[PDB]
Amino acid sequence: KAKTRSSRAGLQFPVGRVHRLLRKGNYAERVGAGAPVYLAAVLEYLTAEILELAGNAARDNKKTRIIPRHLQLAVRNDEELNKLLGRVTIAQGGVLPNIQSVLLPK
Amino acid sequence: KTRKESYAIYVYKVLKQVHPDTGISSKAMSIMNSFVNDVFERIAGEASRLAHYNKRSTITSREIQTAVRLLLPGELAKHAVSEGTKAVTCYTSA
Amino acid sequence: ARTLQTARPHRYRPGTVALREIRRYQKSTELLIRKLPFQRLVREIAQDFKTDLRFQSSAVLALQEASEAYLVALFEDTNLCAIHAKRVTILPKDIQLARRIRGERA
Amino acid sequence: MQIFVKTLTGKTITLEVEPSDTIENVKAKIQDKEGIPPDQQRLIFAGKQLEDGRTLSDYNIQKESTLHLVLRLRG
Amino acid sequence: NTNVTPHLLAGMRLIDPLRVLGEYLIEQS
Amino acid sequence: SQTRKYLNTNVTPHLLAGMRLIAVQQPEDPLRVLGEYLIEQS
Amino acid sequence: FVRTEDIPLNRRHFVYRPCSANPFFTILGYGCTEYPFDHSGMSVMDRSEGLSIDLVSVPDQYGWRTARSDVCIKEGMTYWEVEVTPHLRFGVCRREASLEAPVGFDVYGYGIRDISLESIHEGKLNCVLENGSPLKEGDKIGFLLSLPSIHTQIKQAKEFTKRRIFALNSNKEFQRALEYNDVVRDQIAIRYKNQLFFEATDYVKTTKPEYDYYQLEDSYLAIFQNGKYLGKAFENLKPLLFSELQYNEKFYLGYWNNNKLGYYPTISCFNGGTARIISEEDKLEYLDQIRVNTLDTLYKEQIAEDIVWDIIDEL
Amino acid sequence: DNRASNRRFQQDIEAQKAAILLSLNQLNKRKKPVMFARSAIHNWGLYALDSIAAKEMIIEYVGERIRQPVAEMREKRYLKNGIGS
Amino acid sequence: LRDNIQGITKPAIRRLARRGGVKRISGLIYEETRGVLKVFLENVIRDAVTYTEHAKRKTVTAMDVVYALKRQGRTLYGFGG
Repeated sequence: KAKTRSSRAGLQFPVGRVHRLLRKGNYAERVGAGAPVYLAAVLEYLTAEILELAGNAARDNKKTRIIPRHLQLAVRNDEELNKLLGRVTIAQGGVLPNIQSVLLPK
Repeated sequence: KTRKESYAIYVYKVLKQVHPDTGISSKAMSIMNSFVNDVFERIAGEASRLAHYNKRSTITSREIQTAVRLLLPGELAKHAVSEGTKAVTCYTSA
Repeated sequence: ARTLQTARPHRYRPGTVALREIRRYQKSTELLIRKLPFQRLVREIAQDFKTDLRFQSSAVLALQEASEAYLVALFEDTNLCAIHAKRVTILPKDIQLARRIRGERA
Repeated sequence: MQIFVKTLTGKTITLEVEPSDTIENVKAKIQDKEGIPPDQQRLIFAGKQLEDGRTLSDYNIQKESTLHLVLRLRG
Repeated sequence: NTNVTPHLLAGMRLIDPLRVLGEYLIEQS
Repeated sequence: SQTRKYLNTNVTPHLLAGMRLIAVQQPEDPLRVLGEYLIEQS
Repeated sequence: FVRTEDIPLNRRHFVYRPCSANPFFTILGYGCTEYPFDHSGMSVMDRSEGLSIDLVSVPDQYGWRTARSDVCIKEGMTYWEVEVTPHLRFGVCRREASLEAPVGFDVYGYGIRDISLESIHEGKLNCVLENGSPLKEGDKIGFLLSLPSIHTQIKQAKEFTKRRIFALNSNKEFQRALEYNDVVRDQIAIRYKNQLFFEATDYVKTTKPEYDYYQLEDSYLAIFQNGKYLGKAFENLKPLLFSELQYNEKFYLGYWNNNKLGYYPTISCFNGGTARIISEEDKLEYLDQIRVNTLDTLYKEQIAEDIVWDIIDEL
Repeated sequence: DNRASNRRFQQDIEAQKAAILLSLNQLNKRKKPVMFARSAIHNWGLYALDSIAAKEMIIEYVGERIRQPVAEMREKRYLKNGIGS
Repeated sequence: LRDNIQGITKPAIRRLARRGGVKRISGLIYEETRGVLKVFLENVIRDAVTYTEHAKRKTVTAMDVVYALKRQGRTLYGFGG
């Protein structure tokens, strides 16, 4: 019987899909047979690392549905996920609360 | 109708193993999907550029590793490369 | 010893309602520009390029998102410039310096 | 009689056994209650690993005793 | 409520020894 | 309240006694027999 | 056994009661219902949320829970029978006792145990009876409860007052400034999820009143099993005229009986131990060995007293 | 590092789960490193082992769930045996 | 459709500046800001319209705006990116 290529490596993200995208995206003339697996592992690691902080935020905000504001918080509150997404803008993410100290009353 | 594709069900299968009770919205799902696409394109493009300078004709599991180690910041790089090599080992010996 | 628990006219001086609007907007995540004026502005600007376009209803919206996430960010930078010059107001010579340093004018 | 089997994960199960039951019978009871095959588990009591062939009463186990179940984990 | 409530309300509204209520109670019936 | 005080002081006790007597078993003219009972008190 | 889904249960010292539209009343619009049935039955307002249902029990995994009889035994001689890991308890308790706690855990209730027929009060067990006859699954336990005449309880209360006014007090002056025959009730109409109930304030636990211990005059609790008495459970029954309602004394100081005082027959259920209580003479089995009235009579009497007081209190 | 190790351990459990329940984990694992030592305010106390920021979860307060009367009885019995804490 | 830039009124600029974190606006900002915003909008819609008329169609989609944004360094997540 068949056995999905993304299940032989303990991954959730599809490996046949990533392989077809690498093949038909015109990145190189030939694609190693283990490159899609590595890339899919890295993709699911990053998405889990951001979804975890998003869930932590949505829970510490007494909701139970991850929502764009929670992703904006999870990203801009980190320090390395902030450099990976320094140029992006997350639609409906608002901004991070911050007020300068020269402005706060004395 | 024509069937378009995305990463919805896979992001959902990952959410249902990182937070087994939370549930994602719709706009947040589209945001995560475009995020995955953007990082995919970044990594594959850098991997191609790198498999070009060296005059190789293929984009192997090591061009991808060096790409991941260039693009991703300081500590995300180590964990990303560890997860990648673990997955590739668990896959090749099966 | 007992069981612990978690539960059991006017005129604001100038500068305080501002410090409250800052806190109530830095936590909200909606759009801060009316939608019909921005619709008309986008349609009017796109005349100079092609006469009669149709602007699918998600295009306009898209633009609005960016058009906020730009201006807001810009203001942040200008703020610092003001605070740098030992003042609190932001002046047009601050926006111009931010845009120059940042690369948009050169 | 009741004995306890404390699993690392935080779960303690209260098995019903007799002192004349063999340890093999105990592993079978842990299986038929929880479905864990006797071959994959590992039972520990008082710092000594319970030996595969011998009996429960060999270790002087009486009712409401507790003992630790660690798994011989693998891939 | 069907039986005795309105007679009682009318009697207490009328209210003078208790004999006056005893009779008003009879006269209502 | 004054009306309550007056009624409780004089009429209410034996009115209640007769009412609960007719309540245990009801007759068909309970008002007339109750009037008789209370007048027979005074 | 089924649970209640949309009824306000007695909690936080508040009691509820259903009402029906009564157009003879102008100031108020509603009057008390007879019951969801003719005869007396299990009072659904003062039950625990976990107490499921003349039949009551809890699931087999639930701690001690109780129900009280609707009828309030003020005085006189009342007899009835209660029909019987799963334990139960039979007894009598005042209002101050919690529906979450087994009868006899406090000083306001007196009860008996199913196993060994031990008597339970103040949380302590007693083996006053020497018979020690075990109780089976089909036994019928009779209760004869005799209480003094109202007048003697009233005079005992007046004695308590005469002590308290100066002997126990020597804002004192306000306390010294502070009706025994007269009943004054407090009732507010409320609507809970489109349903209609009356809210009334209830009593709180306080320090036990002392002087010799207060005892109802010639009060006695007698228990019978299949005609054979097993003794007197208690004599020195507490007076209640002694029973302070929940009161925000701070409020009235800053500004400056409800006909339901008595002992209720109470049934307790533990880990599924069911039972049922008998009220009516036709299904009374040992009514003649006393020689008397059944509980249902006092049920009708309470209905009459409530409706008549509702009549008078309108004006 | 902590979250990566935790997710790896949890997915190892989920890979083992094919042989079975009796294995789930307290989900509030995102807890900071602390320790217990002698204190000033009282005998024992909890000291943070690492510098932590503000508005961040530290630890769950976990124990046995009981109702109110059981709690009253238990605190009475503890006051009896000299616990008084 | 003439002189619509006055539709970016003064309160909208105040709200944007509040979210930006500034405390005491001047009085001349409300024209420099409209100029800046008009420049940005021209720079983006030019490439959007180029992308949309290269594909031989007359409807500015949302992918066109997403591409015209990503091309200037400013990506945008959420609109089918």
